[PDB]
Amino acid sequence: MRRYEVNIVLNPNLDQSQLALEKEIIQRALENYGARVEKVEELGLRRLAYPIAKDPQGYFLWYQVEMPEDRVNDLARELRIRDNVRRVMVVKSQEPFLANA
Amino acid sequence: PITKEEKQKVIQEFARFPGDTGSTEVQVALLTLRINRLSEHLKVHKKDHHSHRGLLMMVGQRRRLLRYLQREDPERYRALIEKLGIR
Amino acid sequence: KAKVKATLGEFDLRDYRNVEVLKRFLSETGKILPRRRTGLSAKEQRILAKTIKRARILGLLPFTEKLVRK
Amino acid sequence: KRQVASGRAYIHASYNNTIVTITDPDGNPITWSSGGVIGYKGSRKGTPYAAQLAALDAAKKAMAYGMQSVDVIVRGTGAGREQAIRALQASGLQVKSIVDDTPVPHNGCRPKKKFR
RNA sequence: GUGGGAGAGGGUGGUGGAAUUCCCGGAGUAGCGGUGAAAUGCGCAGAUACCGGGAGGAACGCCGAUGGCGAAGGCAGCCACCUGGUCCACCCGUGACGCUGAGGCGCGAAAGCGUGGGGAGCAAACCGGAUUAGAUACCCGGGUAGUCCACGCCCUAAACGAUGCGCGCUAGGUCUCUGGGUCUCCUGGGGGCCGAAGCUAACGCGUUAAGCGCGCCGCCUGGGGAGUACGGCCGCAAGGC
Ligand SMILES: [Mg+2]
Ligand SMILES: [Mg+2]
Ligand SMILES: [Mg+2]
Ligand SMILES: [Mg+2]
Ligand SMILES: [Mg+2]
Ligand SMILES: [Mg+2]
Ligand SMILES: [Mg+2]
Ligand SMILES: [Mg+2]
Ligand SMILES: [Mg+2]
Ligand SMILES: [Mg+2]
Ligand SMILES: [Mg+2]
Ligand SMILES: [Mg+2]
Ligand SMILES: [Mg+2]
Ligand SMILES: [Mg+2]
Ligand SMILES: [Mg+2]
Ligand SMILES: [Mg+2]
Ligand SMILES: [Mg+2]
Ligand SMILES: [Mg+2]
Ligand SMILES: [Mg+2]
Ligand SMILES: [Mg+2]
Ligand SMILES: [Mg+2]
Ligand SMILES: [Mg+2]
Ligand SMILES: [Mg+2]
Ligand SMILES: [Mg+2]
Ligand SMILES: [Mg+2]
Ligand SMILES: [Mg+2]
Ligand SMILES: [Mg+2]
Ligand SMILES: [Mg+2]
Ligand SMILES: [Mg+2]
Ligand SMILES: [Mg+2]
Ligand SMILES: [Mg+2]
Ligand SMILES: [Mg+2]
Ligand SMILES: [Mg+2]
Ligand SMILES: [Mg+2]
Ligand SMILES: [Mg+2]
Ligand SMILES: [Mg+2]
Ligand SMILES: [Mg+2]
Ligand SMILES: [Mg+2]
Ligand SMILES: [Mg+2]
Ligand SMILES: [Mg+2]
Repeated sequence: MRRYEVNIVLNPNLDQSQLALEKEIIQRALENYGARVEKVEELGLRRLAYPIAKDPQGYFLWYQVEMPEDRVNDLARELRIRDNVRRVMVVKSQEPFLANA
Repeated sequence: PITKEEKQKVIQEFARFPGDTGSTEVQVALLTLRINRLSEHLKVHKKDHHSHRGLLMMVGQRRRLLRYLQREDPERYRALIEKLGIR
Repeated sequence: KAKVKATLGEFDLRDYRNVEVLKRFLSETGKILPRRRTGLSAKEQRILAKTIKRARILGLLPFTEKLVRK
Repeated sequence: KRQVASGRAYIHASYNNTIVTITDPDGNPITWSSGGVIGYKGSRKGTPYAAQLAALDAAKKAMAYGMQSVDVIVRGTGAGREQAIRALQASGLQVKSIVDDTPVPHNGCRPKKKFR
């Protein structure tokens, strides 16, 4: 199992009924693919640099997990299925390379 | 790939003695394992030709060590080959 | 002129999510600055370029912008 | 018949012609002119004089709809690309800002033999 | 072996924005385009220019480099999986296991061929307009095979460093990529430039040798005829050795 980082940007128009559903859906997809979650950071409403799906903002999520490597591309396929989910980028974790140290 | 967990498991299995990391039996064992990792990677991915080159170099190196074992001590050569199922 | 690394702190070159610092490395347009203007090293600029492109796909850094002059 | 009084002005400047469009803040055009709308016919359209007269013709057409404030957008390099802007500031239209939005691809389409 | 390292190395799937083209709608008149000038072309069935939305294919701007990887061909968005090569530090292990390499086998830009897809831009042939003494051309408007994908052929090249590979030896200075280090620097492994000795017909090469040596393979022996004829092998063909 290697350690990855998940970036999810979804439609920033959801109420709490839909936001809890979309996110507990994301939890259910991680369970079925065996992702032991290590920590979470939620930024939420953030000004985008260009329109995405005709929408000027995006609701941002970030998960850091440890999961089997073979199942990553299928986990990406499972997250983009939701209409409200717009951006899904999964990156293998790396060391914080410092500059001007 | 090939993690150090699987690596030590092979070296300790084919070491002529504790601490041996470079015996001819150990190199051929290690070579043979990476041979099988690649030959199964090349069953699929038949169009990966640059990886196909690395395989031909490992086979040559594996046969180069076996041809050596044959000349010095042919018994350990048979004990090795029978243990790895080659030729 | 000053260079970007000259006037800055100790920052993570691999963090694609820190837009405030990565905005400094873009020009008036969304273009990536040359090494002459960033004051970075060879290995540093190569890492910056990849982390900038990541922030672009996340909608955080612009692919291109509009110049207001001329 | 619109009474817009503020809007955008796009300058499409090519080496063969310079053409001006005046729109409202939403992008929909109001009037327009070019090097061919004025008397010029051939290569005389891609000249800075034709670029100047074309800019001034659309400006006076926008005076009919009541334009005062103008935002300027420029696309393309060509003779008279600058002469059109200079004609627009002194056209009576108070020029709000000037932006260059010339579309540059990311190396997506194969150009004609001329451009290689 | 152990522990680290950099990378358009490769294969697979996925994915992002810009741009071109086309469709839909809004808005909007009289031309756009193109050239040294023009004309064919397109435009009142409403184009060009502008805004919004949609579809499709192909290629990845800035970073970008006189850079990096690869055995060569060659490899640039980004993400993940599979994966090859290589380099450094430790001086741990085997104990000459090495170098080259006629055959063989595998790879091999582009173009071309087969079957089935795909088809936006470009574009042989070809259809036009010009130029011209003529235009079977450069310039302009269109445009098919093709360029792209899958599977199988084809085996050529200025396939170039016009320099086969491996090793040892023979002043340095400077620029650089990447490691380690007691980190004005030292020490490795690549990529450039000047230049000792020396070599070379000269231009030039010069610790990346074209120098001094050694091992092995390939190949050369006047031009035209001619990479043609015949024969053979291979190929569906074009044609190749
Ligand atoms: Mg979705
Ligand atoms: Mg003209
Ligand atoms: Mg790659
Ligand atoms: Mg690839
Ligand atoms: Mg329409
Ligand atoms: Mg007509
Ligand atoms: Mg008509
Ligand atoms: Mg008609
Ligand atoms: Mg189509
Ligand atoms: Mg460049
Ligand atoms: Mg190299
Ligand atoms: Mg080349
Ligand atoms: Mg690797
Ligand atoms: Mg020792
Ligand atoms: Mg010893
Ligand atoms: Mg001993
Ligand atoms: Mg060899
Ligand atoms: Mg051979
Ligand atoms: Mg070929
Ligand atoms: Mg081809
Ligand atoms: Mg074909
Ligand atoms: Mg064309
Ligand atoms: Mg043509
Ligand atoms: Mg003549
Ligand atoms: Mg004629
Ligand atoms: Mg010669
Ligand atoms: Mg020689
Ligand atoms: Mg250091
Ligand atoms: Mg060197
Ligand atoms: Mg001399
Ligand atoms: Mg000589
Ligand atoms: Mg020299
Ligand atoms: Mg030498
Ligand atoms: Mg010969
Ligand atoms: Mg003769
Ligand atoms: Mg021939
Ligand atoms: Mg004969
Ligand atoms: Mg024959
Ligand atoms: Mg035959
Ligand atoms: Mg021929």
